[PDB]
Parts: sequence; C-alpha cells; structure tokens
Amino acid sequence: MKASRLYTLVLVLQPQRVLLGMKKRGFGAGRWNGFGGKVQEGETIEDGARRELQEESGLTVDALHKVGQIVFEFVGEPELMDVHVFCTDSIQGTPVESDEMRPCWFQLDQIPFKDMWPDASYWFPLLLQKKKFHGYFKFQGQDTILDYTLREVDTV
Ligand SMILES: Nc1[nH]c(=O)nc2c1ncn2[C@H]1C[C@H](O)[C@@H](COP(=O)(O)OP(=O)(O)OP(=O)(O)O)O1
Ligand code: NA
Ligand code: NA
Repeated sequence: MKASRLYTLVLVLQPQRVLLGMKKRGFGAGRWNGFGGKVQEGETIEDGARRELQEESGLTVDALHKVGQIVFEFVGEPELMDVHVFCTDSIQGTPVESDEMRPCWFQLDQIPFKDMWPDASYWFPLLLQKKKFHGYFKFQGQDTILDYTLREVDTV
C-alpha cells in the first residue's frame, strides 16, 4: 500500500465561463488547470483550497463547495496525490498573474482540453454538469494514462 499527500484544486466556474491558470515556470509549464497546491498542517482541506486560490490567482472567496476527489499515481513515484476538487460559489475581485500561474477565462464551449491534464477530459465534463465524482488515474509521465477509474457519487 502507498502513502498519499493532500492537494487541492479549485475551479472558478461561472454560468458561461471558467477561470483556469497556465503554469509558467519549471517542469510542467504549459498546462492549464484550476488553482491549488499542497494542504498544510492544521488547516482544513477547504481552507487550504481557499488559501491556494488566493496565492495563485489573487482571488479571495468566503466559501467553496466540494465537487470531487481524484487520486493520481505516477509510474516511479511511490507517493499518491490525493486531490480534493472544489468550485467557487461567488467571486469578488479580479484574477492576477502570479509567478506560478497566468489566469485566463475560457468560455464553456472553448474548454482548452488539449492543453490541460489528460484526466480533465474525463472528470471536467462531470464538473460542468454539476455532478460530484471520485476518480483515480495512473500516469506514465505527464501525457499517458495507463489505468483510470471514474465514478459519479452522491457524496464526495
Ligand atoms: N493530473 C492532474 N490533473 C489535475 O486536474 N490536476 C492535477 C494533476 N496533477 C496535479 N494536479 C494539481 C493538483 C494541485 O492543484 C497542483 C499540484 O500542486 P503543487 O505541487 O504545485 O502544490 P504546492 O504549490 O503547494 O507545492 P510546492 O511546490 O511544494 O509549494 O496540480
Ligand atoms: Na503551497
Ligand atoms: Na505550486
């Protein structure tokens, strides 16, 4: 059995558009995603998600709603990534480029799947339908899924 590390992912989903951020530097630059990062000691997962959204995009929100959980396994990495996925309930400011992320709005008929993580093609449609989900994806490298499971759930 493997150990897991907690991460968050936040999607600012509005009726006609979604905010994504492009990772700018280091390895993995060039992919659009929601905003998030590692949960820290003592904070709830939801509070860590709010913190990462603020650090990465400049947006503050009072509340999130949990929509899914996705476990990622990478060949050659013994530690699993346990990603808790949230959507914002309202936003109150403008996104700001940081050094980790360049935020950009996308219309919901222009979701940039080819420039997102491959797994997003599977679970993000559920997110768009306002469904809740559990997923697992095993990757070889950054691009190749070797195994995955995805299930709609009534409770995350
Ligand atoms: N396959 C995948 N699909 C997806 O949709 N999001 C993924 C993903 N793999 C990783 N992520 C997300 C989870 C999280 O939001 C982010 C990874 O977090 P990071 O390691 O950048 O966190 P931190 O910035 O806290 O870490 P440090 O560099 O240690 O500060 O990418
Ligand atoms: Na962090
Ligand atoms: Na990061």
